Amino acid sequence: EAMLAKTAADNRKSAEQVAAAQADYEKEMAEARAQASALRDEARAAGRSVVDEKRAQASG
Amino acid sequence: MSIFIGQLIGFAVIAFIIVKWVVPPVRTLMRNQQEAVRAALAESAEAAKK
Repeated sequence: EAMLAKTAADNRKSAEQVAAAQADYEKEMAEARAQASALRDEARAAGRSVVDEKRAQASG
Repeated sequence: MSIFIGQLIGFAVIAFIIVKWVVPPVRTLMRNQQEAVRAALAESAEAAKK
């Protein structure tokens, strides 16, 4: 009986894992994508600020 | 002595009826149980491998 229960639990756990593997996959896929997007956003903001201060100093 | 031969013939008839009608179904039930438990063990192995 314990073996039957263990077999059922193992099938359930395998079904859980074939989904949790992809879940964690996509989770840190999204984490990396968001980090990259934030890096690009801060780079664009830094460039805009740099060009603005260049404008100001050049005008002065 | 004659009753001995009579009851030997009776026991032969009993053995024939048994082996011919009771043995097949009970043997089939035994094989069904053995196959079921073997399948359960195979499923356990497959689930562990999975």
